[PDB]
Amino acid sequence: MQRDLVSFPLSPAVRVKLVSAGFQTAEELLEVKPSELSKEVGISKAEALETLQIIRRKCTALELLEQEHTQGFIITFCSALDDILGGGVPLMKTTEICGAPGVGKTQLCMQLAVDVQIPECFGGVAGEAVFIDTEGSFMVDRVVDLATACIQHLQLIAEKHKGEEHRKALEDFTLDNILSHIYYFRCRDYTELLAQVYLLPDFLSEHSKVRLVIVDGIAFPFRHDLDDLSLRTRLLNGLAQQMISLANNHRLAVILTNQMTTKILGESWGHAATIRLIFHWDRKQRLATLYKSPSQKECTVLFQIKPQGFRDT
Amino acid sequence: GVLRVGLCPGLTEEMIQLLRSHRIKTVVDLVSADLEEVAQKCGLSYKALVALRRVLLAQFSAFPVNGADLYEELKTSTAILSTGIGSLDKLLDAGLYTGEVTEIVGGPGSGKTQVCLCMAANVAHGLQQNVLYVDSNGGLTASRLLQLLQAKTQDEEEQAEALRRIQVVHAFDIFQMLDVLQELRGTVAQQVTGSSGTVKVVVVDSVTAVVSPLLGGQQREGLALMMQLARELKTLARDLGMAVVVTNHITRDRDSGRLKPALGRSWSFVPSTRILLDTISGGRRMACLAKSSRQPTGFQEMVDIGTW
Amino acid sequence: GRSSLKEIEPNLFADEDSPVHGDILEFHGPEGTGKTEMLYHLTARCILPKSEGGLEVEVLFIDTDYHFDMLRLVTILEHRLSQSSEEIIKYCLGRFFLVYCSSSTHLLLTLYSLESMFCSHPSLCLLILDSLSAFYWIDRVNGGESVNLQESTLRKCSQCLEKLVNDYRLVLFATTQTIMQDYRPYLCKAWQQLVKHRMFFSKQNQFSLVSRCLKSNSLKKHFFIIGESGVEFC
Amino acid sequence: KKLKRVGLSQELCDRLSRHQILTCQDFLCLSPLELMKVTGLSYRGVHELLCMVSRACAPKMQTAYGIKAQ
Ligand SMILES: Nc1ncnc2c1ncn2[C@@H]1O[C@H](COP(=O)(O)OP(=O)(O)OP(=O)(O)O)[C@@H](O)[C@H]1O
Ligand SMILES: Nc1ncnc2c1ncn2[C@@H]1O[C@H](COP(=O)(O)OP(=O)(O)OP(=O)(O)O)[C@@H](O)[C@H]1O
Ligand SMILES: Nc1ncnc2c1ncn2[C@@H]1O[C@H](COP(=O)(O)OP(=O)(O)O)[C@@H](O)[C@H]1O
Ligand SMILES: [Mg+2]
Ligand SMILES: [Mg+2]
Ligand SMILES: [Mg+2]
Repeated sequence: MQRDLVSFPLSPAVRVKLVSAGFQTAEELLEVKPSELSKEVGISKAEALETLQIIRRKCTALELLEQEHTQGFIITFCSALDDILGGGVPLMKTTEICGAPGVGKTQLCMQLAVDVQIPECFGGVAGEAVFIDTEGSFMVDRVVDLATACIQHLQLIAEKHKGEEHRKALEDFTLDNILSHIYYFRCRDYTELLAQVYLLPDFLSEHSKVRLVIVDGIAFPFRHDLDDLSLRTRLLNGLAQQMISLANNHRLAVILTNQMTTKILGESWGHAATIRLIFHWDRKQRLATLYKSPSQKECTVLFQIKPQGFRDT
Repeated sequence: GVLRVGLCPGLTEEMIQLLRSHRIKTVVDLVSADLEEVAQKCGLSYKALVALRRVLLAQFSAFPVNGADLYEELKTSTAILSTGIGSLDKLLDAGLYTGEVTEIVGGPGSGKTQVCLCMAANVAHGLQQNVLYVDSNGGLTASRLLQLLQAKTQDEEEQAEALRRIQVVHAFDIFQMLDVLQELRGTVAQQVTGSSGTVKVVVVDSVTAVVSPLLGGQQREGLALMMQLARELKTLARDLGMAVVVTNHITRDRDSGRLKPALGRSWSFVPSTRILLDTISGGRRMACLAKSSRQPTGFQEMVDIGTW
Repeated sequence: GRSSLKEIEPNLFADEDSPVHGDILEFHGPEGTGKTEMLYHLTARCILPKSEGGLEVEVLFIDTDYHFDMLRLVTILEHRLSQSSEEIIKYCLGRFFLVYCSSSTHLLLTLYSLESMFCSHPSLCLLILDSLSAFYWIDRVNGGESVNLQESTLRKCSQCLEKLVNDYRLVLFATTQTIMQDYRPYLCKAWQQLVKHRMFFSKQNQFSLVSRCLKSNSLKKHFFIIGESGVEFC
Repeated sequence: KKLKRVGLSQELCDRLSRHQILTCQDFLCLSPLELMKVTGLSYRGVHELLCMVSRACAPKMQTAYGIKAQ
């Protein structure tokens, strides 16, 4: 089928020499041994070996449907909000949560860090969480309240199931165990955030049990002066394909928190999230508007935040 | 390309080495050179050079085909694929056409993915032919396809059969999707009687997602990659007769309030037809041709995603 | 003897009564302005029988965008004919030829082989080349920083075209695209020294065509509209 | 921070300096296609360089249990 050398990721300088020598399609380079290919063109043996490596080197909708059911959705203890989302925050997809400051995005982020560790036998997912904090809002003591509160709620169901296996998963589920699976990451500038996002695909391969990645703040609170040039290359390319591919290969869920949007950052940004939610006030009562989704029509619901955590109205 | 043994009968190292020494490396130079200066001088048989030149030229060149003969083949093989959405089908004049590159434009949440899923489901159930859905942004959802299928029939065996006819692939960077397209081309070339496959439609969701990162700075390496992708899609469409469909973003030119595609002047010449989707209500989307070779532009109408 | 340019299109070449000897013309404009529509208009004039207003001379068409729409051509021919039928349009198409070229090297190989075509079809007195600027971006990268290397293959095709156009007195209607920024030349000098007339297209359905003639440095303007019957000069 | 402290080859550092690149911050602002042009490296090779550069500035991981225990 005569693959063309412009489609391969060969280095730009090496490609120029290869074409000048007369090579056009990759099918010509397959037979030639690396020893001779280093002489016909002005490149080293290492390059000759690297080049020939690149030159040589799925599921149907029915199968994807089966996997979609099995992979559990992450709940938020809000049966109303969880209803519009289709059951819960899904895996293998990116989510965004916009809203003016002071509306409770970080509360929903924290509540999801705990709700991802719930044992599977209660309908959870049994996974760990990564918390890339950019605004420095993480407060561990708050997680304790959201944690111990959930266990009390989890304890009130196991007594009605009698001798089922719940009494062992409950022993496995404990406050210290819960807090020993929340990984923190403090980023103070765009360069640090970019560096961390670059290494994240490695940190995840070492810990196959991680199932939630949170980015608390996609836009820095004080994007100013030369930093505006640094914001590009992160919203561009970076936080649109790095998060989608990372959230897919490892089969996890990614959540991005945004602060600029406040009503019903680049024109192309709007296309960067598979789902998007908007928080706003109305008569001093919180609302959770769903604005974009490829599987749920637009709708609105109500919620309130209590010491026990995110909850229905 | 470069000369090599076995590229055509009558070629060997003991002659290829002579040609290489005499500054004759590739086929282009061999056919554009003077044979007598190479044959009578430098000691090479004139007849052998002539035969080699003619064989290479015949083997590596296009052969013109009459118009009358091509007309029958086109009329017999060309087909029109219904898009399911009745009104938009009328707007397109019976819908998609095999052998052309169609494109769809629209801002966030304007129904570009819903229309693609509708076409996929309709082609999978009604005509009962396979489909390849190259997903670059995770837009594909298995549940939505099952819902749209249920909206047509209630049999559980028909739905199960239909859902197995849609292949799903992922590509989050330019190179992966190029590899996927070349793999599809090779599979179609090798498989000449495997009707169990024989993909008849291709949907490349958000072709702008894997091209926007490549463009930036004063470099020009991105433009070559984008044009290579465009050539890949063009050949997939025309040579193999598969109705390709593409999805692109939108933007506003800074000089005027008009809308236009997002990938620049080089890209605008690629699609053979363009459909612009806009909002005038959850549904009630508005469509209007912005480019075509068979109809006037600007014919505005209405569609509703609430049902399709 | 090739028919004079003033006969092919009286609405563009109203002062070209002399028989043509290897002239070259070029079209230039943005997308969706009517370059390919004109080539259907000229193609229709040259293949229709003389009884219906045509010249009855074969044509060769070279495509590199794969944008040639067979149906759009045939719908024009049936409209223009006084009494269109299947057995009539067959002969009208019988004088039309088509080729596809995938890359500059393939195009150059094709040109060296087209020398045999005209030696067998003397009536073939028109030649069209769609989107001569298709491979510019790809080739400009493979050639590196050396300009001489970027344009190597495009130059050779230019030297080949000029040789074919004069050995057999043809007319070449090349087509280009507006890719950088009225006009902004980007192709090589080995080609731009050949074009005689350069015509520009605009959009507002009313289409305006501007002609510049480097033979005499004369400028003009025309108008036309595109209907189901093809191009109509106002 | 300057690149020559990160651990890059001395030879390569000059190739960057000829393009007016001195700090890690300037390095990160470039896209992969640019870095290929200004380095001569393959696509995968540039990713290794990006990982190397980022590994000298990325933050240190911290478990939630530890922070609670001070
Ligand atoms: N089941 C449904 N019923 C009705 N409308 C729906 C349904 N599912 C989705 N929608 C509508 O589809 C809209 C999303 O459109 P779609 O998924 O096609 O976007 P898109 O063109 O892919 O967007 P993006 O540019 O972000 O990729 C939602 O806003 C909602 O209006
Ligand atoms: N049958 C028709 N009736 C009315 N208008 C038509 C008809 N066919 C085409 N048009 C219009 O005429 C123009 C056709 O232009 P044409 O096909 O020549 O494009 P082009 O200049 O080759 O474009 P590109 O190079 O960008 O592909 C478009 O405005 C199209 O809307
Ligand atoms: N334990 C709690 N009980 C009730 N309300 C709380 C509690 N903690 C915080 N809040 C409320 O949450 C709000 C802060 O939300 P915040 O996390 O800042 O949202 P965002 O991260 O989107 O700015 C405050 O207005 C406060 O009233
Ligand atoms: Mg906050
Ligand atoms: Mg989509
Ligand atoms: Mg055109």
